[PDB]
Parts: sequence; structure tokens; C-alpha cells
Amino acid sequence: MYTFVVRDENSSVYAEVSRLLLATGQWKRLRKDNPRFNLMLGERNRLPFGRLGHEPGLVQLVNYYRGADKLCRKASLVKLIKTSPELSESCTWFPESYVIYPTDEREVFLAAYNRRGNVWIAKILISSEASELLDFIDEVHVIQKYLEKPLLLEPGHRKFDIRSWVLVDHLYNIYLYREGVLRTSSEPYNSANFQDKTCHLTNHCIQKEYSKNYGRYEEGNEMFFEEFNQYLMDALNTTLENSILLQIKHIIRSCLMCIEPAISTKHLHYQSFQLFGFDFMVDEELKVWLIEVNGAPACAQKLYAELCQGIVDVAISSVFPLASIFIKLHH
Amino acid sequence: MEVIELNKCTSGQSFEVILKPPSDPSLEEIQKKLEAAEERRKYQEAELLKHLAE
Amino acid sequence: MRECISIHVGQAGVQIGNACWELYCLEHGIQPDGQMPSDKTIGGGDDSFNTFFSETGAGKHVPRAVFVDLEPTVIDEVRTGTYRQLFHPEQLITGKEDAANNYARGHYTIGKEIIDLVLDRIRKLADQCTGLQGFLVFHSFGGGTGSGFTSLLMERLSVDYGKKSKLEFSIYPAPQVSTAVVEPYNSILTTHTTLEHSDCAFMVDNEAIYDICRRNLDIERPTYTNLNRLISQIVSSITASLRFDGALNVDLTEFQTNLVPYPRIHFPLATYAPVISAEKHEQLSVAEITNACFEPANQMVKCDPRHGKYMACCLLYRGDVVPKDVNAAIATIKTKRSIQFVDWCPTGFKVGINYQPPTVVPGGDLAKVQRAVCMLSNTTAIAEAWARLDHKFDLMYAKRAFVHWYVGEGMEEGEFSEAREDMAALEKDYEEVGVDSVEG
Amino acid sequence: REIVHIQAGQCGNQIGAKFWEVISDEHGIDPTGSYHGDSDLQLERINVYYNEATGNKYVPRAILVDLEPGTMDSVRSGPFGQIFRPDNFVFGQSGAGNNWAKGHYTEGAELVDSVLDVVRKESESCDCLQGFQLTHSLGGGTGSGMGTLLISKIREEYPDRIMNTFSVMPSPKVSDTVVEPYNATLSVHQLVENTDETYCIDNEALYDICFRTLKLTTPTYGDLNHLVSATMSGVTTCLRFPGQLNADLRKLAVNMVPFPRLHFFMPGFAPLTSQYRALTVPELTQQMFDSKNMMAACDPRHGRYLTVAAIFRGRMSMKEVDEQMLNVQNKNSSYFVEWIPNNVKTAVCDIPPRGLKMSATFIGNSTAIQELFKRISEQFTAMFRRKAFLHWYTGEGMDEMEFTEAESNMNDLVSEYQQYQDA
Ligand SMILES: Nc1nc2c(ncn2[C@@H]2O[C@H](COP(=O)(O)OP(=O)(O)OP(=O)(O)O)[C@@H](O)[C@H]2O)c(=O)[nH]1
Ligand SMILES: Nc1ncnc2c1ncn2[C@@H]1O[C@H](COP(=O)(O)OP(=O)(O)CP(=O)(O)O)[C@@H](O)[C@H]1O
Ligand SMILES: Nc1cc(C(F)(F)F)c(-c2cc(N3CCCC3)nc(N3CCOCC3)n2)cn1
Ligand SMILES: Nc1nc2c(ncn2[C@@H]2O[C@H](COP(=O)(O)OP(=O)(O)O)[C@@H](O)[C@H]2O)c(=O)[nH]1
Ligand SMILES: [Ca+2]
Ligand SMILES: [Ca+2]
Ligand SMILES: [Ca+2]
Ligand SMILES: [Ca+2]
Ligand SMILES: [Mg+2]
Ligand SMILES: [Mg+2]
Ligand SMILES: [Mg+2]
Repeated sequence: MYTFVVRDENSSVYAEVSRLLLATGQWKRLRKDNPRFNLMLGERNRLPFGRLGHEPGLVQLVNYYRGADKLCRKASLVKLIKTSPELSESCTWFPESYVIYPTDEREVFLAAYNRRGNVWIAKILISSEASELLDFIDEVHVIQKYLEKPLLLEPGHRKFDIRSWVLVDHLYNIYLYREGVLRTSSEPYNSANFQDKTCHLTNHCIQKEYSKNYGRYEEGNEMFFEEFNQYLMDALNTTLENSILLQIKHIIRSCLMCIEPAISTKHLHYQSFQLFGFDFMVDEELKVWLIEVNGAPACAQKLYAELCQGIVDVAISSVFPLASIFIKLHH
Repeated sequence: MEVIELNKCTSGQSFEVILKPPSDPSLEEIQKKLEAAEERRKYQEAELLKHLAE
Repeated sequence: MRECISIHVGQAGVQIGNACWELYCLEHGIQPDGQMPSDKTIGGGDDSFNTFFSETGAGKHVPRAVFVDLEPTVIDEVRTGTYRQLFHPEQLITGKEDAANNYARGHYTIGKEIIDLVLDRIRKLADQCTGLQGFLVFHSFGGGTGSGFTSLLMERLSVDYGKKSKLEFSIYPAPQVSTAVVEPYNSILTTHTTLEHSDCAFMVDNEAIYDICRRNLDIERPTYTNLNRLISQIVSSITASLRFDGALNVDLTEFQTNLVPYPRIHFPLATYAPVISAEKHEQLSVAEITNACFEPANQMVKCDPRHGKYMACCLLYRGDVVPKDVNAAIATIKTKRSIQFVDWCPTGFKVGINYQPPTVVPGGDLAKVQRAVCMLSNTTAIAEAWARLDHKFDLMYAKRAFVHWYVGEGMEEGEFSEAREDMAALEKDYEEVGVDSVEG
Repeated sequence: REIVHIQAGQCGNQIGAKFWEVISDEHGIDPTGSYHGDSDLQLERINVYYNEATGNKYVPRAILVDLEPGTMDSVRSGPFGQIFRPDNFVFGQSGAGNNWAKGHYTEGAELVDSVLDVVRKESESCDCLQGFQLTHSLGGGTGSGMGTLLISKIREEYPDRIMNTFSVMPSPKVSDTVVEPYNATLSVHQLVENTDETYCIDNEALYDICFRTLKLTTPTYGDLNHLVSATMSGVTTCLRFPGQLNADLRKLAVNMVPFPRLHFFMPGFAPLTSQYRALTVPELTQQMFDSKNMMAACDPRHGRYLTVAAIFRGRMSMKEVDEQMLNVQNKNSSYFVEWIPNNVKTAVCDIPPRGLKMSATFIGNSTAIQELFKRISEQFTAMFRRKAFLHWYTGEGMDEMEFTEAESNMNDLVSEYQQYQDA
């Protein structure tokens, strides 16, 4: 039959993928170090891509793109955007950012700073004074313009971020999962003091720990597309597709097409797919900003089943067939 | 992109393209190691013949 | 004119040597009986082909070559084959029984008993050289003779010819092409012992050769003849510069000068195109074959150069190629491919063009093409093949599996771990040269 | 190059004779030693097992040994009986009475020098002796006791030559005397120390194959021996026929034996059928890994493979072979040790054995073989705890302590297999 190995016991997503594979009767889980596998669900760090694709007779597929880290590390993304001509130092959907060592951009940062609303975020410390930000780093970091004018949900005057799940298969087809999540802040937005992190950081952990009336407006501080689109209709006379999702699809395509020559496994002796988590901000003019790309993302609890099944159909069974919830981003 | 050191003959040619500038054991020692391995073989054979003699 | 002596060790070395010298004779118009009608100097000369062939009074052109094997059946094929008349009997050296896939047997036990005869026969070739450059050494990593006797011979050659260059053509083991189970052991033992004695070594992974034969030549079950005729094309394009008029890689020293900035990191990656089935074809352009040099599927070792760094890069063209086309191809590829050099090296290419197109063996599997290219690039990516080999070593050695066969031939267990620590150091050298730090 | 074949005692000589019948037919040698084949492939490596006599006759490099003349009289009258060198029959008159001590210490000791004289004469005219193969049973007296005495003396005289045995293990299901577990326990310790490879042929497995698979209601020793000679022909194909392999005995042992004492192999053969039907490659591959085709009565699913050789014979798709070998390895993924990479060798030889378009010989170095030694050990202990039948051996000068040590040695071997089965 088909064989696979599990090398990331901490992956919520691939625990479910592996759980699904076994329940087809046509996949078998081997010990972690058995080289004779079809599918490797690999470790996050130091994955031995150099040992893949040398087993005679075995087609071998791994759930990570070697080289995708360039997009999934904070400093790397900044360097990639400024130095890739298809993205360029000009690109409009990425906040002005700088790589600062405690190749270093400490001097060009202060230049643009003096040219100035002058609030930045290093990464966490949000401050309006440069001196505070640089002393924090010495205690590799990126300093990024902080979006002082976010889109605030009502009621609550509350900041949020959008997570989009993207699956890139072995043919470099780019599949955007139909379902995204808004991860919302519970405490209202306060431009006067960035000292209080709870309403400036929409991290699900930070809301669960620091915010009273967490879960007040939506369950687990998570809002899904059906509700959000309905909100944008009622409050802004627009839709999620028109005001936001067109920009999100553009940004995903630009990022992944930019690195395709460096990471594509077409004509390689092994094949890759990978699931990505893209995080976006939306400002008050309904402009969408990329914040970061996650190379090993988790999923929202109510979306695990659908998306993990989708991974099996689109990424695994397309290579190893047995005996659409995605939007295909053309390119 | 510059071509330097262009040499031509009737058999072919050669040149360089620059796109960007930048920014022993003695004979005695070997024979010792080989003789040592021989002696270790001889020792192991002698142990075998001693075992067989028993 | 400066001479080169070829040494072929073990079955893989001998059978590849046969394929090369056959091709050499075809490239130079030397018939199997050693006669070269086009050579107007009878009994002598200092032409470019005389670096590989001496001459007798009867006008016979004799390979400057010695064949060494610890059992006679492979070299017996040489003595009775098409090119039997080419070689003197003194050049073909056989023992009685082989190294049984056992490095320790090739190096210590049997090697000690035949090493002085081999050297004497090499000395006789050397005495016929007005200005010997050094040696080309062909062998497998995995065979007991190819691994164990080669490393002993390389040590003695450093003693007896201290100022001479030594280049290797080494067959790296792949289970698709009949291997012994102990070939990882033999590969590490011979690399450890030979490393300080080799100036430049061209690894050829039987996996890549096999797959090129399956995919490009459409040969379902490639034979040793299939593999070896393909290997000999790559060898021949690497050695063409020694055997023909030219200005790039004209002596063995230049290989090191051009491809090896750091001594231990002396394993360039070779990539060859085009390989076309003779049973077919549209002629590929300079741009197309140069682009093919950055396809993993045309490399002699499967690895991903996009995820390493270059230290040097030589493009060796054969056939209808003019410099202007090469620059137009390189300009294109540089804007499309991930070609990153290390910071202390010029981002550039040394280019050699030889106007004669590849010669192919009549009746072989390779079609005649109008232009071909062999790229030699010293990339850290080739360390992937060390990592794979070292991992297989580690699995077996943790249980000391098969070690008793090596200890039984007089090798100490400590030679295993010494060899493996050296390989670990080698992997660390590539890592320092080639990787930017990743953020936690 | 040359191999010297020895066959000792009743079982050893009856299986030996069939081996020479089978491989003489394969090399085109008739019963007069005259070559009448039609392919140079038959003669390319004929010298491994045959000498060339002056009259263009080929004579097996074979020494026939027994402590009574009966079986060797039967060989000489047999089908190919005239091919053997008459000088190479070495026999006494006493017999060994199914008694290892008679074979090893008393009767056998009187004859062994004469056998070594013949071995020496054969070795002396070998251009480059590979080593020795011995066929014998472990349950009798001559093959078991004299055979292991012979192996020990040969090792003393030729310490650097390979020694292989094809050894028939006794089973109470196919038994001549009750002392067989004594004789086999004494012999096994000899083999642990003094062979490089031992093909373990279990008479229980042979009987069960004849009865259950070949549908032979009343198997005979001849029916058992047809299986063994077919298997022996298959394991030696890589020595006898020009492949691309370039294998000799030392290479075989290096590649199959990762630890010096664990050199006891389960052989197998396919097809065994109760026939003109075409056997496909999937069927061949599936059969040769089926426990029911194995000739050591051990379940491989109870242990793990250290090393495996799979030798296919006949004209078949190499591509089909590899696909099936990969498939069968998936089905048995848990039964191969993961710390010997690429520990399954596939070999193909184009010459089919007589009467089959294709076939497959299996050679497994499996830790499940420990079941065979446990079986013998239990039967040994059931008698030895009451000292039953021991007088037959103490009457030949043996002491009870030598039985204690042999039993301890076998239990050690079992523990060794169990150590690697759990690695
Ligand atoms: N490409 C190629 N590989 C070969 C050839 N012959 C053997 N090999 C490979 O070489 C390795 C085996 O080593 P050999 O060269 O045959 O062995 P050897 O040097 O003669 O040493 P021993 O026979 O063990 O004494 C395996 O990895 C084979 O796949 C050949 O003609 N061409
Ligand atoms: N330029 C910017 N302007 C405004 N808010 C920002 C920002 N950069 C980051 N944030 C806020 O900080 C939070 C966490 O940012 P970021 O995603 O960089 O850290 P992180 O990687 O630890 C969380 P995750 O991995 O789940 O995306 C985001 O939810 C966002 O609200
Ligand atoms: N009777 C036989 C026959 C063979 C043979 F036919 F050669 F394959 C073998 C065997 C096993 C093996 N293994 C490697 C992985 C573990 C088993 N490697 C080899 N060879 C033959 C000579 O080339 C080297 C490998 N040979 C053993 N016993
Ligand atoms: N397979 C097989 N087993 C035999 C044959 N003859 C005897 N045996 C077995 O061998 C053992 C008896 O040993 P035997 O060779 O007859 O005694 P020996 O002459 O003293 O060596 C018992 O296990 C018998 O079942 C035979 O021809 N074939
Ligand atoms: Ca001349
Ligand atoms: Ca030197
Ligand atoms: Ca007497
Ligand atoms: Ca005597
Ligand atoms: Mg993150
Ligand atoms: Mg050999
Ligand atoms: Mg009997």
C-alpha cells in the first residue's frame, strides 16, 4: 500500500491528516526513521531534504518546501520583499520594515523616522520614540510601521487580523481555503497608550490571558467569513470579496510566485507541498496589509476536519491516488 | 558582464565572464601501519590455531 | 608537452577506463591496433594527444595507462577485447583473489602484497615522460579494491611523486546499480584516507547515471556498458582540454586553480547536456543546453544547487558554439536561476569551447549532437551526498554491523570512528562555506 | 575460483548426489562426464565445481565420505554415479550408529586423515581455491559428528578459506532415532564457530511442504531431497553462471553475515506446485516470501530479517521484478531491520532450471531462525534432564559436562538472535 512517517508529533494539522490517512485502509504509518516511505510529515527544523528521493522505486512526497523559510521568517520576509524585483522596495501592501541587528539597516531606519504619525513595532514593543525601540533590541529584530489607523469592528471599537490558509501542492498550484478566520481583540482600541498590549495584539493567546470579557462578542474571539461579510454589508455597503479578498488573493499570489523558481520541486527527485498561514491587517480605508507568513500554522477548531480532508484530496491523493473547498489562484 | 582572457586557436577558444566582483605520511609511516595490521592478523590467526590445538 | 598517466582500479575503474580509451581512440582517429593514420610524426612528437598516448617505432599509439585489479576476470576482458592490441601486457596487472567488497582487505591484506608491483609498473610509464604532470585515478567508492587499494596507492603516489597532481573519477554507490551492503563503510574509509592526497575529485553517482539512461536514453534496464559509455562522455569532456589544443584547463594544476579554492572541498559537481537517444531529433541551442546545466536531472550527483553556494564554475562546450551565444545564454540564466556565489569569490564563469562535436561510439545509445556542454561547478550542494552516505554509515556502525569482517583483516575499530569524524568535519566545512544562518 | 565439495554420511551423500545430478544437467554434463550442452554459458564457470580430465571429461570436485559403505555403494550405482572421481570415495566399515561421539571422537577419528589427504590433493590442483561446501545432516553420527570434525580440521589446515554447509536439522516428525537432538545440539556449536554460512534445511519444513503443498500423501527421503537439490542449485547460481554479479564465496558471506555467529540462513524456493501453467512474477515474488515456501520451519513474522538474497531465474521483466520486490517489502515493512540500509539483494540469472520457465530462490538471514534452535534445545533438555540415552555417548569417552556446555552454547546463540530482533 502507501506508506508514511510522522516526524512532527506537535502538529495539530498533520495529526489529523495522519489520522485521516490511516482510516482509508490504504496508508500505513511506519516508524519515524524508516527510509522506505511514500509521504513524510516532517519536523519543523533541520528537515533532511537531502536524504529524500533516493530510495529506488519509491515516489517520495514531503509536506514542506525547502527554502520556504525565506518567506516564513520575519527578517527574511523583509529582505525578500526589498530585494526581489517582482516585489520591490516600493510594493504597496507591506508595511515599511527594517532589519535591525542588536546587512543591518539601523541607519536607514532613523532616516525615515526623522522624516516623520511616527509609531513603529519591533518584533514585542510598540512605541513612538525610536530610542526606546533600539534599546529594546540590544536587550535579530524587525522594526515595522505600526498601522495606526486599523479597521475597527462594531460594536466594540475592536482591532482584528485575518488569517488565510493556503495550500501549495507539488505542481505549484496555489489553493486558498474558502474559510478564513478573523482573530479579534476584545478590549477596545486605544491610540493614546501602546503600553497596554491587550488591545493592540490580536494573538489568540494574548486575548485568552490578558483580556477580561474575552469571548464577549464572538466565540473564542474568532469571527468567520459568513459573519464578517454580513457585517461589511450592513455597516459598509460592501462585501468581503470586493473590499478585502481581492487584495488577499493578489498578495498570496505575489509572494508565492516570487519564490517559485527557488523552491519548486518540478523536475526534482522528490516532491513538496506545504500549508501556509498568511496574516493580514485591514486599515480604515479597506486597504489590506500583509503582516507575516506562517510556515507551520494551526487551524481553527471548527475548520480542522474540512481543511485536513482538503489536504488529503488536493496534496496527497493527487500523487498517491486511492482505489471544491479551495479557490485556485491562477498564475 | 565582461569577457576577459579571450584565447583563440584553430581547435576552439576560451575566455572568462565576470558578472559580479566579490565582497604527508612518509614511506616508513605507511609501512608501519601496514605491518601493524599484518601483526594483528597474525595474532588473531595464532589465537585460532591455539584454540584448535586445544 | 606534459604527460598524464591514467590509473584504473577495480572492476568499476577498469570498465570505465575501457569505455574512455575506446572513446579517446575514436576522438583522435586511433584504430584498435594503435595506428593513427593522421599522425605524420612516426615514433615521436609532442602534440596534444601525446599527453595521453606514447608512440612506438611501428607507429603504434599506446595509452599512458595502467589497469589494476585484485582478480583477473575484468582485466581479462581487456586482454581479449577490441582494444587488446592497444595495451602492453605490463600495463594490465591482476591479482589472484579480490577484496570481497572489504576495504580492509584491499588496503591492508592484499594491497600490501601487490602495491610495490603496481608502483614499479607506474614508474616504467613515468620514466617515458619528459615532463609528467600527474595522475588520473578511476575507481569505485564501494568496491573493496576500488576503495581500499586506491587509498593505499594514493598515499604512495604522494610519497613517490610529491610534486605531481592527482585527480580522481570516483563512482559513488547507488542500490539501483548492484551494490554490496558495506559500500557506505568502504566509501567513508577511502574518502578519509584519500582526502589529503587528491587535488580534485569528480564524483559520479550511479543513481544519476542510471536515471539519465532510463529517462533520456529510454533504456529500461541499463547495463554497465550503457552506464559506462555515458560516464566516458563526461570524462572525455573533462579531459578534452588536456588532449586538444586549447587555453583552459591545459594542465592538471589548472583544475585545482580553477575549481578548488579550499583544499578539502575538492569535489566539483559535473552536469552534462544534451543526452539524446540514438533511436530517435531537434538540435538544442546554446541557450537550451546551458540552461540544462542548472537542471538537477542532468547532474552527475543528485542534489539541489539552489540551496547551496558556488565557489567556482567552468563551462566546457564541444561543437558549434561561439562566445557570443554563451554570453547571451548566461545573461538569460542569471536573471532566471538561483545562482548564488560565496561572498569571497567572483560571480563568474570560465568558458572553454572546443569546436569538434562529441564523438559517439558507433552503435551506442547516444545520438550525435551538434553541440554539448559539461559544467563543472564547485557547489556546497554536493555535501548532500556526503550527508546521505554518512547517515547510512551511522545506522550500521551503531550496531557494529559487519565490522568484524574489517577487524578480521587487521583493521582497528578506531579507524572507523576516525574516518567518520573526518567526514563530520568535512560536512561542517561545507556548512560553514555555504549556509546563511536561519532564525530560530 | 574453485570450490571443493564434501558430502558426509547417509543424508549428506544422498542430497549430495542429487545436487550433482541437478547441476550436471544444468551445465550440459552427461553421466559419463562428457559435455553435450549447447551454450558457452554452460562452460564459462564450469571450473568452479568441475575438474577437466584429459579426455575432455568434467569431474566434480567432490569428496564422498561415510563410515559405512552402503550409501556410497548406492551413489556409485546411481544415475550419475560414474561421474565421480573413484579415488574420492572415502569410507570405513564400522558405521557411526547415529552417534555424534563415534563420528567426532572414535570411529570418525580413524578415517579423518584419509579424507584430509583427498581434500589436500583437490586443493593442491586448484588455481585459486575459494573454499569448501559440506552437505550433511545434524541428527546422525557421520555427517553430524565426523562432518564437524572434518570442518574443524579443514579450518586448521586452511584458516583463510570460506566454509559453507548445507545442514539438515532433525525433526521428530521425520526422525530415525531419539538421540537426534543430542547429535544436533553438539553439531550446532561446531557450526557456530567454524562455518561462514550454514543453510539450515529443516526436515519438518520439507515434510510439511511435500505433504501440504505438493500433495504427497506419503513423502519419502527422495521427495524431500528433490526440494533440497533444487534449492542448492538456486543458491549457487551466482557462482556457476556468468552474471554481472561477480560473486565469490567470501563476497557472499560478507554481504549476508553482519555478526560472526549469526550465519544460519532460512532457504526457500518457488515455484512448488502439485504443472504447465505460466508462473507470473507477482506469484513468484509472493511465494518466495510466504512462510510455507521456507525450508526452516520458522515463521519470519516472528522475527526480523538482517539480510535477504532473492535470486530469480529465467526470462522475465526486470521491471516487474523490482516492482514486486518493492511491493513485498511494503507488506513486510515491520520484518526488516531498519539499521542495515538496502539489506535485500535482488539477483537475476537468465538460465532457468530444468523444467521451469522461471523460479526464485530465497535466502533469509532472519532472527526467526531462533525458533529452530529453541525447538532443538527443548527436545535436548527433555532427555538430558534425566540423562536419558547418555550411555551411548559416555561409552565413547564423552563426559556429561560436554553436553552441559553444548546446551549452554545453543541457548547463548538463541539469546543473541533475540538481542537483535529487538534492536
Ligand atoms: N558505473 C559503474 N559502476 C560500477 C561498475 N562496476 C562496478 N560498479 C559499481 O562499483 C561498486 C562495486 O565496486 P567494484 O568496482 O565492482 O569492486 P572492486 O573495486 O573490483 O573491489 P572488489 O571486487 O570488492 O575486490 C558498486 O557500487 C557498483 O555499482 C561499472 O563498470 N560502471
Ligand atoms: N505593523 C503592524 N501594525 C499593527 N499591528 C501589528 C503590526 N504587526 C503586528 N501587529 C499585531 O501583532 C500581532 C502579532 O503579530 P505577528 O503575527 O507579527 O506575531 P506572531 O508571529 O507571534 C502571531 P502569529 O504567528 O499567530 O501570526 C498581530 O495579531 C497584529 O495584531
Ligand atoms: N547465495 C547468495 C547469492 C547472492 C547473490 F546472488 F549474489 F545476490 C547473495 C548476495 C547477497 C547480497 N546482499 C547485499 C545486501 C544483503 C544481501 N549481496 C550480494 N552481492 C553479490 C556480489 O556483489 C556484492 C553484493 N550477494 C548472497 N547469497
Ligand atoms: N532430508 C533428508 N534427510 C535425511 C536423509 N537421510 C537421513 N536423513 C535425516 O538425517 C538424520 C539421520 O542422519 P544420517 O545422515 O542418516 O546419519 P549418518 O549417516 O550417521 O550421518 C535424521 O534427521 C534423518 O531424518 C535424506 O536422504 N534426506
Ligand atoms: Ca607523432
Ligand atoms: Ca600531494
Ligand atoms: Ca577401530
Ligand atoms: Ca597422513
Ligand atoms: Mg508567527
Ligand atoms: Mg572486483
Ligand atoms: Mg541413517
